[PDB]
Amino acid sequence: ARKLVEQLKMEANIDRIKVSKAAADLMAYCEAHAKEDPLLTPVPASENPFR
Amino acid sequence: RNEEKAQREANKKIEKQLQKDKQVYRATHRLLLLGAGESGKSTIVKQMRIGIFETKFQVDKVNFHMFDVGGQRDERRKWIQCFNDVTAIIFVVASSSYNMNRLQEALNLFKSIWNNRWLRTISVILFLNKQDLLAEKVLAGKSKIEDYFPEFARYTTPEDATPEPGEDPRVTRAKYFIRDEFLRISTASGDGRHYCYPHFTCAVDTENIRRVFNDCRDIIQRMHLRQYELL
Amino acid sequence: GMGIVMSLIVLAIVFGNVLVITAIAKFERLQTVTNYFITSLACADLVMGLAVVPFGAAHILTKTWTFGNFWCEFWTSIDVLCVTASIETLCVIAVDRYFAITSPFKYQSLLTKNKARVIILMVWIVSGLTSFLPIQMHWYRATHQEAINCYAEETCCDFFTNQAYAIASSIVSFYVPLVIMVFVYSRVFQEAKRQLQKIDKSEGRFHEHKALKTLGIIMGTFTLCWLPFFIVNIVHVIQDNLIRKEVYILLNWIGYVNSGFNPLIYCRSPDFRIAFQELLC
Amino acid sequence: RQEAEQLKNQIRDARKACADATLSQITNNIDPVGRIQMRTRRTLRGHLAKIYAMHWGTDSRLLVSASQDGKLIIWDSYTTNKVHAIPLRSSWVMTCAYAPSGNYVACGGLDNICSIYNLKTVRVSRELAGHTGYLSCCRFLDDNQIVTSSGDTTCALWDIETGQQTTTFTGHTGDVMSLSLAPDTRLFVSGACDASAKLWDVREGMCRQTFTGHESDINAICFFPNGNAFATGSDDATCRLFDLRADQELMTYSHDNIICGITSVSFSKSGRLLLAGYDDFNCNVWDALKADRAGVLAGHDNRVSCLGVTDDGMAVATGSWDSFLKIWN
Ligand SMILES: Nc1nc2c(ncn2[C@@H]2O[C@H](COP(=O)(O)OP(=O)(O)OP(=O)(O)O)[C@@H](O)[C@H]2O)c(=O)[nH]1
Ligand SMILES: CN[C@@H]1CCc2c(ccc(O)c2O)[C@H]1O
Repeated sequence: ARKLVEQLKMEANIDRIKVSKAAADLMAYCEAHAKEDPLLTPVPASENPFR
Repeated sequence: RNEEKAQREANKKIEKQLQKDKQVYRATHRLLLLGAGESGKSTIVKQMRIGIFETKFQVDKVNFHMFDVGGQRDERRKWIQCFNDVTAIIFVVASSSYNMNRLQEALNLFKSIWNNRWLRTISVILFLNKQDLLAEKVLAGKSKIEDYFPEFARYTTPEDATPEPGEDPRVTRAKYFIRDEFLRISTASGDGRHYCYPHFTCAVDTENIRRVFNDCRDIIQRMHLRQYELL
Repeated sequence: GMGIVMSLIVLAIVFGNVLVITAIAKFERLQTVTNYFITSLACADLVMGLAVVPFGAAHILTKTWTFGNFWCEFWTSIDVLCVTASIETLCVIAVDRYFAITSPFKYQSLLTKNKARVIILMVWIVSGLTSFLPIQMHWYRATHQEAINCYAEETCCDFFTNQAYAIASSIVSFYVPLVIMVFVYSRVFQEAKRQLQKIDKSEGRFHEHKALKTLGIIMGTFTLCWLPFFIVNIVHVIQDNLIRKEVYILLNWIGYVNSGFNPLIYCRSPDFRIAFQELLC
Repeated sequence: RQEAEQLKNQIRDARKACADATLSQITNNIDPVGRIQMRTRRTLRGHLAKIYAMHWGTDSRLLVSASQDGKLIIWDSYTTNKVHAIPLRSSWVMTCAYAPSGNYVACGGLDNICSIYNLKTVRVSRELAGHTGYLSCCRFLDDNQIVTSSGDTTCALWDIETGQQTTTFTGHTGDVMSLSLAPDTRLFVSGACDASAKLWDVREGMCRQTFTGHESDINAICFFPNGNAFATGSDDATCRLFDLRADQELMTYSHDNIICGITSVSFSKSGRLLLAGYDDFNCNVWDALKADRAGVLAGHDNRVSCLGVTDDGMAVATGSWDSFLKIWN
């Protein structure tokens, strides 16, 4: 069980950030790349190769 | 412009080959071989012969293909979802190992197999192997089924039994108790979509390859009868 | 009066057949070899209920045929064609069930989507060959004076035939596809009883009416609808002044109603119920 | 050796200290995406039995699929015509992959072997052996090295040229069912049958983090486009979004009227929509930042087992046990 204790020790010394910053980063990314996903925004049929 | 023509030609060739492959795919019947340890599964497959294993055998111009899985051995079974389109499942259990409990473990495995959500419409062919070790243990044996299986005390032989000539009543009682202990689980939640076909086999037995044929024919006939609302 | 009843019959015949055809066409899970025969049967019933019933009703109510002789002959041809194409399909369905049950290991090879089309086309060719060929040609015409007098006029369209055609068409349409159906369903009943006996012997202690009910419904509706007419058809030709025209027309119209019952008999599976619930519901 | 409980309590308390606010509180004034309706554009037929896997090409044009009749067919989505058809030695296959360079195709199955095929030569090029259980997934890390996950609770990083395992990853208790690679192909995640997902380092070969949200087997795992989050789907009819930096989950996606399992999970280009396949014969479209359903993808007559989104995010493909592939847009 020495390996298990060593692994738990390794995964306890990490640098964590508050989840507010993580949520802000996710929202910023989603808003920044929101105009370049054809599924979310229906593009005209001229640019659709499946028509 | 010629690229479309070349693609169409390749498509035509591929569809032509798939047409030939479909016939042989529909012709064959697939079986799954599943048994616990020390059952006598290797002897059974060897006598039909004369992380996976495949066996071809043809009976009366019908192609049967049987699979044995040995590479993946665990109490948890996640690969069992892949076998929901087989014709039948062959279950091999050692009848004489009621004290070495192994029989209870086999019963639990059968109960788990029967009630799986993906195996709702799959029948089971049951082979109760080792018919001579059981006879030796029952006739003039120190051990008795009473201690290991307390329900045996109040069990009576059914009046419809057809014993083989010359065998004692005691071995008949033991054999029929073991068979009904599986039939009780089989009949509880069948709902008419799938049945169980119990058999008695041993080392010197030459009709098993015909028994599988007959059972598969019965399975298909019953399925077709039920589909048309006649059974 | 009777107009309401005839309109209701026409609507009932059209609605069920159209619904069945659309349900088979729209969903790909119903595209099975067995469902091609049902499609052909539905096509025959729809054509009959949309072509021959309305004009026959108009002729009965008006008591005078207001179309030319050519349209009378064309109507008779369509009537015979549809009637004789709606029964051989039932025979084909019965034979398919026979093969499925009695030969389970060879059913896949025997029947293929290519062979079903050939069988259907042969059935329709044999059907239309006995209807248009001896009616557009005047081989079916009678000889007595009433027949000639009605043929001359352009306002009466009645069915007058000789003995040979009245026997041959009846044998082709009804009597041949009856013995086959009887034999097939008897064998199917025997197989069902044999299987039920095995189940009872094997596991009866822990635990033949469904088959009887289903076969009874299937055979009884067909025999009751089409049997009396195909006896009086021979009868009124063997000896005259025996069957009145009114009884002949009544039994003939009783036969037509069988087209409104086929969807209620051959399309009762749960898959068809799901299909009918998905659309128009 | 009972000190492990103290370590687990310390980790749990450290994680709970960072929970300043929920994701829903942060994302509460964002306007919803509204109803999203997609209709089938193509339908591909030709598989004799049920389909277990598919994988889009990097050109957003070709794709590969695997079925239980033992055959791999390479399609052409634009012109819905077949290009290749490879028969297989063993007819039980559970996964397939398509090389980033478009030159190779891999497949594994119930036999404990991963096989690769040379498309531009179609014959077997290599066979990788060493796993003691069935393969669940495989992904081409490069044109020479591949990472695979197996049912013996291990993952390996293979070398195609020599055919020998280079690195072995251990630490799961139950069967490993899926994996996904980061966009930079430096770290990958996996989901096991002990209801736990782990983060692995490819170069070093050690586990960095562990996530313990789900209560049942994890069938599918996907990776956020940013590279700092991932989503998993399990048998308890829930999808959970975790986070690498914060080291705990942020949101759960579930509805009270659904009680079936989940077989596949995928994201979109922006990551706003999360697409998940279910056992209820259909697929659902979620809102990643608000946890609200935004559409249904119905039309399959059997359970959905595969799901994928193109590199340019033009279309989504679904495979099912009905032996049909459908393209949605
Ligand atoms: N007397 C007798 N011996 C049997 C019978 N069936 C199997 N055996 C013997 O049991 C021994 C062990 O069975 P094997 O078939 O070798 O293999 P196993 O140990 O059952 O495990 P499997 O390989 O899974 O069958 C063999 O030496 C067989 O000869 C039987 O019906 N009667
Ligand atoms: C005008 N009604 C016709 C007359 C004779 C006839 C019918 C149907 C099938 C036949 O084989 C027939 O000979 C009837 O529908």
